[PDB]
Amino acid sequence: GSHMGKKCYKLENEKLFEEFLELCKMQTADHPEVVPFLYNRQQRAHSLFLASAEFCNILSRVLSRARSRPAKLYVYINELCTVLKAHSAKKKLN
Repeated sequence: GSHMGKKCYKLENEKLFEEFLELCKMQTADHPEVVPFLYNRQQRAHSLFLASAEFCNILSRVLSRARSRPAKLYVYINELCTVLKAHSAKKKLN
């Protein structure tokens, strides 16, 4: 369209996602599937949302938390996944 309504953070969110994703590849050796699951979630999420402030909010939250709590990374991974489950563009249920 023209504007979502607030500032957009597409590049930031993309990056933040990668920042978190790469991070996951570093701490989720037990769950290398988590990145694909993350990627999937994000990829299948709403591009508007991925470019929206909310994802920035969510992302900035989890990344910052994840670096402090790489044990809670799954919390954050699961969060973002839930987030992406929540704000998917063309979902189904999953």
